Amino acid sequence: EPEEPEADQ
Amino acid sequence: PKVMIVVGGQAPKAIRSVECYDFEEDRWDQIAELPSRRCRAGVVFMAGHVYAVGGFNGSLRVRTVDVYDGVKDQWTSIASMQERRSTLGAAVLNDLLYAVGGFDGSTGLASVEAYSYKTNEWFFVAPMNTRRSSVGVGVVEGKLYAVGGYDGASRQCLSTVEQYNPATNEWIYVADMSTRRSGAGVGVLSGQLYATGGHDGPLVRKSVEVYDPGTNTWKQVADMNMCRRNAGVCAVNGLLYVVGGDDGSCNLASVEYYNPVTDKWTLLPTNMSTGRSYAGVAVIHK
Ligand SMILES: [Cl-]
Repeated sequence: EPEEPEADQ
Repeated sequence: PKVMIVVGGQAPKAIRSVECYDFEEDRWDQIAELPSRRCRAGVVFMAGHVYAVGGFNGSLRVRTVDVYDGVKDQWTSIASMQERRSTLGAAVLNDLLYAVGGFDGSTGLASVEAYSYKTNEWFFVAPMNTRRSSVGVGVVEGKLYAVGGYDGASRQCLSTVEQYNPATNEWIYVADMSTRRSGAGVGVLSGQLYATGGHDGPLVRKSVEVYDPGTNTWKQVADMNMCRRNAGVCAVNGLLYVVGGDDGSCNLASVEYYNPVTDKWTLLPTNMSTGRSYAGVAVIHK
């Protein structure tokens, strides 16, 4: 899963 | 003599570090590290102890919960949440610790759960009307507020604000903020609810607005000195402290505090030793 916060994906 | 505790964060990866700012001595010191690397956790002071809730370990979102013993300088594990939550809001209302929204690695959460330290158990309460990750929370006059955040269902940073009453077990919308704020630094000072900074997509804010529950009205107050999102927030001695955060690129080492009487933001005279974002913050006695 992407490591970034959701808002940054 | 109070100190400010800053728990985990990104610098620039998830860290174990827990720092303490000593107000009277104007000095940062390391205290006991978290058992594992953590950022994007919720932090609260409840019934004499600091709690650290959920977050992200650099690879996975977690449901772990730890409590800090200042006497022994030791973290302990307590009951894990039902859901993995990262970038959640954490608040204390009637001696229950509420874990609000967040992100579990796949989906943003509208769900909310509450923790009793007397029974060491988590249970669900009513879910929010909107899923909210990077959500700030605050408690005023027996109500819990969820402020802004990010809704992955609509892919929007949010200006909406919801209010929870444990007596009704219901969330309702209250007045919208003037501006969309995901990752706002949210806190309560003298009965007022503050929404500081945050972002809307690539646009990070230095603006601040404040909500009076008695009038259901938001008003703008002075800008912070710096654009910040994902800053930690705590209130102490009539002042609102905003700690670290990022501008979307750099993690900030600075701290600034708001005086609502003079409507001024002032930088702490001594920065943290390194920039740090998505760190939770609490104030305790030394
Ligand atoms: Cl996350």
